[PDB]
Amino acid sequence: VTMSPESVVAAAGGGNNNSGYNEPQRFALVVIAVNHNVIRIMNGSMGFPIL
Amino acid sequence: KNLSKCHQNKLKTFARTANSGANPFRPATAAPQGLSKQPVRKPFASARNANS
Repeated sequence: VTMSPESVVAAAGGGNNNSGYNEPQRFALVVIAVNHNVIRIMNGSMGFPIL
Repeated sequence: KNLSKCHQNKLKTFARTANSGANPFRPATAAPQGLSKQPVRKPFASARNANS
């Protein structure tokens, strides 16, 4: 990921009143993945054949 | 045809529930009770008799 000049200037301070970036800013990258799975029901109890 | 990067054979595992929790169990063994001779045995006191 390549960031933006607005982000790099918001990370530094120097903002005036009611500007949002009046204080140094910290950022956290988060990634999530939605995937498939298989659930087998047998003999009344559940289990994961592939886990 | 093929690729210049071998795909390693990752380990394959599966999860078995086996034993259940507590819902479809109850005691499931009727009410088995009863005990053998208790450690503190009670002595047999002498049996006295009372008459006029």
